[PDB]
Amino acid sequence: DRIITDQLDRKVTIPDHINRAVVLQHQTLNIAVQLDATKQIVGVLSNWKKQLGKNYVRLAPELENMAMPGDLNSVNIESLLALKPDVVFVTNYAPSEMIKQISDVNIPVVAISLRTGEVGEKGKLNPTLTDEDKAYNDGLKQGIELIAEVFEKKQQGDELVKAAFANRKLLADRLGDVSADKRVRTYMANPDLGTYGSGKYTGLMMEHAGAYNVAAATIKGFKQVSLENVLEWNPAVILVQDRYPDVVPQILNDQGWANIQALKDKKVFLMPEYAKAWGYPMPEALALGEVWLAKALYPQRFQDVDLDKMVNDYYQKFYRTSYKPD
Ligand code: MOO
Repeated sequence: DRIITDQLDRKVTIPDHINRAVVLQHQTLNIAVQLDATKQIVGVLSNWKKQLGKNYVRLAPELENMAMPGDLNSVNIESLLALKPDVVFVTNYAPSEMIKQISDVNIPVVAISLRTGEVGEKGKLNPTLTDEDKAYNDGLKQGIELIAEVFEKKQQGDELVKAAFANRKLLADRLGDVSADKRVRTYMANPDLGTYGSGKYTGLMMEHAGAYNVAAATIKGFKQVSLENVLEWNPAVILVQDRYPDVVPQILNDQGWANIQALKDKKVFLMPEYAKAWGYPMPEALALGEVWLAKALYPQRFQDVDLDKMVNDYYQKFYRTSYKPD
């Protein structure tokens, strides 16, 4: 057996090889797909299509007939035992009762947060972080490393970490003169007036591409806000996650939103599939997503940056297919 330390700082003993993992978190699932580890998985969170988007199955068709013995915050132990799993990956904020259900039937559990940060916050859905940039940078690298070790994908893990961060220098250099008063005020609109505030990767993706998350000063993590909040914030640009494409026509056809600066300016954009401004960092969101948003908002600073090729090279390497725009 092997002992690892997971992202809740739990020491976990696992078999020397894993071939029957159950992955109850979409972030770790997308990593495992990019580590070419799916033949070693036999169940996944039951809300995988919602959380990954309806087109995710294109990149991992093997997910379609995958068993679903739990989701992010619940598990069905009788369904889970029939799969004969050798490990379950859970999200960092999985309730203690759920982790205990799985530990009580002697199946190892590995909690993934993709964040370091303050120890007392490691289990919290919406953390308070004194250095969120460092916590998410180091946490994405530590997380990818951990998932790759469990699946014995070390070399591809190392390549995935190096790819995630390969463009950060370009953006730091090209956008280093953007002052706080000029940074582009941007808002992430999720279904049902949901947004992300502080302690999340969303605002980091915006910062690295010369923008600022208008909600992050007053909202903590992922919350439902009111229409009045968004009118007050009056963002210049509204972004929608690719997995929730219905949110764009919703906003565009909603008279209550019409006087917001982004509406008036026709700056309501569905982000690409790779450009995940999610509450958790994903390697493609750093590598490709931040470059997309930087080019969208400062096109005249990036004309030499062939993003189509960057995206193709990345997709052929980690998803073993081309990118397909929707
Ligand atoms: O799907 Mo998330 O919780 O926005 O990373």
